[PDB]
Amino acid sequence: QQMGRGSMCDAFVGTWKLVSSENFDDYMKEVGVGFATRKVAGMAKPNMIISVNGDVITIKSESTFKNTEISFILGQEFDEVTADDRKVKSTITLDGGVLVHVQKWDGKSTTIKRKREDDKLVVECVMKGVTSTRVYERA
Ligand SMILES: COc1ccc(CCC(=O)O)cc1
Repeated sequence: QQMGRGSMCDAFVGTWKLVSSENFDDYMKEVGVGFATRKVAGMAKPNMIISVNGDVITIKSESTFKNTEISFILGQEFDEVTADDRKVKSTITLDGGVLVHVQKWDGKSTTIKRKREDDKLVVECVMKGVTSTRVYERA
């Protein structure tokens, strides 16, 4: 093998730590997360590790609430067990410079967008009319 080329998704690669969150409780309520799970999930300050190997992107969340890991190819649906224990069908695409992650379950949908802004990685979680913004910094 040879050394492969970079990609635009390289802007997301690295080790990230959650530094702020807004409206996450309301997001989780809109998603249907129960009280005890919401309270514990809302305290977490995960690290998030993003890596790329060929076509495969891996997003690992290391958390005091729940450790999750997804590996995927852009545009190709996969099964995901979310930190709050939903079993969802997920598709992640790159639209411009934004990773757009759609999760489908039980006739419901939620979208998680991930975008670089200055030195941060901003995550916006959307369920119907409810948005949560989560900001990560380099660890
Ligand atoms: C409730 O557990 C969750 C659900 C959604 C997320 C997406 C936002 C993020 O990764 O910071 C994280 C933890």
